Amino acid sequence: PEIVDTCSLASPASVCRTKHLHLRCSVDFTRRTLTGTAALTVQSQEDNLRSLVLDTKDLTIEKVVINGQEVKYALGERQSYKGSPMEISLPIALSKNQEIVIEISFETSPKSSALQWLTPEQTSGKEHPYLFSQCQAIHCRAILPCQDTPSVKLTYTAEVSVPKELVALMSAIRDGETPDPEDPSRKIYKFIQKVPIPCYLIALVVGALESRQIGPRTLVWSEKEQVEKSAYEFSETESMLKIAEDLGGPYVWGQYDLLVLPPSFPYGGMENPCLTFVTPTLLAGDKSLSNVIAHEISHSWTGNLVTNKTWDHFWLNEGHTVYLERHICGRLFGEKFRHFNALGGWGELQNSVKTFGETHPFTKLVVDLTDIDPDVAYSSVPYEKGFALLFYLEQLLGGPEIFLGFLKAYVEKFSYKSITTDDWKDFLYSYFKDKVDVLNQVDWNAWLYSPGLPPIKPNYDMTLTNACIALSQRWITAKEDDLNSFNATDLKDLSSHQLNEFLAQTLQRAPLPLGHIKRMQEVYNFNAINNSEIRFRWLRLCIQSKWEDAIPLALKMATEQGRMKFTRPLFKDLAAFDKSHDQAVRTYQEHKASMHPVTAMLVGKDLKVD
Ligand SMILES: NCC(=O)Nc1ccc(OCc2ccccc2)cc1
Ligand SMILES: [Yb+3]
Ligand SMILES: [Zn+2]
Repeated sequence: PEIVDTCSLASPASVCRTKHLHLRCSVDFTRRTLTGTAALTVQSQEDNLRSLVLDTKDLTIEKVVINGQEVKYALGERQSYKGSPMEISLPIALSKNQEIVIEISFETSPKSSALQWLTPEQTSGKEHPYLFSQCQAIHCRAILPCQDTPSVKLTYTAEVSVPKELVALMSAIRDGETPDPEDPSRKIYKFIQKVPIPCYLIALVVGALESRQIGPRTLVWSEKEQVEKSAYEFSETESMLKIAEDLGGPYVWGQYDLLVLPPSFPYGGMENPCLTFVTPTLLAGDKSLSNVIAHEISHSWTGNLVTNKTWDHFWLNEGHTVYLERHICGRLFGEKFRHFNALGGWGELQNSVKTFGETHPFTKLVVDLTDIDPDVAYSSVPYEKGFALLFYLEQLLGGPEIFLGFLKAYVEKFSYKSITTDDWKDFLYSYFKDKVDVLNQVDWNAWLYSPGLPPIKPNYDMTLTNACIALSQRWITAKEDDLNSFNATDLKDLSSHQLNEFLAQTLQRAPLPLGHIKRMQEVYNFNAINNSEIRFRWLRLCIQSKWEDAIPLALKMATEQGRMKFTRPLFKDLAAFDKSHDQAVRTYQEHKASMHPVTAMLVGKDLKVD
């Protein structure tokens, strides 16, 4: 009854398991390489184990040492996005449960899909270079040889040599700094991660970083020019951590720091333990995009403690995290607000299913990533279809207080483990044993394994959404002689969240007539809003409605930041608009080399370029 991770070429957990990584490396900005040694403490799960295989991707291996002597190893042929398997011949056959240390000397490639190297010009300060990693889902193998599967969890320690003027941070507790004895122009930063983690949660950033304390267990880190704005934007972090602890149980990770990255960071956030990474596009100036922080906080339980065993079961990570996320927002801002955000999430699920197609394999909750690059499959589906299932179960099983009881018991049960959907379902049934008749009424096969929208839509309070729908419908049904009736006062009683939902509702019916869009700018002045989510949707609405004036604005947003949620749809819209098509392609070509490697790959596919 053993499980296989079809995204990894390494030996499975049933054969051997990495227990610890000690990384010693040096960051060479001149060569854009990370060079050093990864010492893996590995425990045999088999009798008479004589070899094992590790994942690698575009790595250069110098040597492998065990027991102080070099051993034989072989790199297999590259298997596309999975990389190349590295088979290691053990000097002495191992008995079950025996542990040894394997020290591998390696160097990364400048084109490592895990890394983005930034020139000084690409940073805020314009004087120093900058490096950051992004290992999820399967890019850790592009930094170091490892069993690159979430089915294995390990602790780690690291020593990182960097230019003395720069700072290194990792997904771990800081353990001091000293000058580098082998090069006085450099400093060594040390780190300890004492809680076992999957290797996709290993993270490294190197740059001219400064910190400010914003809570009892939270520093914000960024380049100097962003520190003050970040400190204010994320000031509710400790209050959210407090609520999360109430819902999930104790926070076991020690510190909860935030790092605000350069604009090319590909996602809204990444839940790296001890150090959440976030996009600077959260800096709206009014804390309105703070749900992303609530999301990353929640991962400290769902995802980082209870982890998906393979990426086929990613919805376990994201569905429960979004569920907890929206409860944090519900406690902060009220239950009607939780329902508003939930209903918005259904709307995002609609968009994703319509984008992929209602029969597409990636619209299933549990997917099959055999021979599929995870970055290509990545979408809102596991997030929102996952949340929808949990929200549906909440309402079926007696309400939020009852289901939050399940959530906390679930985290407790599977803490420090990696699990499948069947593990989750088995415990759901165990926990709600007295309500199995209700559980047996859900169409499990449809919810878990069928494409398309779920077989049943949950009940949503409409209170906060109603004004958004009403105004969107006024615009959509408006004829030319109705345009005069619209006025800035229309927006008087709408929050930024409601303005965003108004645009989301309207974008779902785009295009609108060009004259309507021009009137919208005339009376609402949406061009003036810097809120990234609002501006994103407004610009999409403009381009899809064929307003040439918006072309430079859309091109600017698409390139001045690199969050894929924004950059990909903007480029795709610009490509589909005949007037901007050639310029969209030219702009991608010009920027490609300086984009994040994953983002460059996906925009290229989207644009059918190269
Ligand atoms: N916030 C970073 C992040 O979520 N990145 C990431 C990158 C790739 C991933 O793909 C996983 C996957 C798993 C199932 C279905 C589609 C895609 C999942 C997550
Ligand atoms: Yb009329
Ligand atoms: Zn997440």
